[PDB]
Amino acid sequence: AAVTCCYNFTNRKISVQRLASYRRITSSKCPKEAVIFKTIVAKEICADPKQKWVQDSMDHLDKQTQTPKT
Amino acid sequence: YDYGTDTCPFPVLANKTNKAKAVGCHQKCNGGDQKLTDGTACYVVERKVWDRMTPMLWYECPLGECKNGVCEDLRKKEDCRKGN
Repeated sequence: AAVTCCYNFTNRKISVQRLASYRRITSSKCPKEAVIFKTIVAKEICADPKQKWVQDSMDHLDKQTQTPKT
Repeated sequence: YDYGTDTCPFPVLANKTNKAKAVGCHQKCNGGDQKLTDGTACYVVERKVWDRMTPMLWYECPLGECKNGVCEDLRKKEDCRKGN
């Protein structure tokens, strides 16, 4: 399941309305630790774990998964 | 809603060193050609072969070095596996 690496990060914030899910690259076998966002049209975008918007976006996605409303 | 052509995750193979290496040196990314930086370590392995490699099992991979998005053959082989 860990068969890709991020070689660069995006340099712009993704609005959270475009975001569907995320995966973390923590493997020391990759050049750098990364966050991969999957967007609502299934694009996979590498992002810097140290930027606030990346951290805020994971928080927001986790809250949605945890409190769905019927 | 565009994203840079260098922002896609890239297929890799792990080895007995501490760093995995790229499968080839280019791929389609966000409508353009994602070429890895010159000098990046890579394996001369086609994505279509990589797609069907058995995970976990050790293969012998041809080592290479990226130049202008092509993994140039270094005429050397090393242990490689799919799955980090």
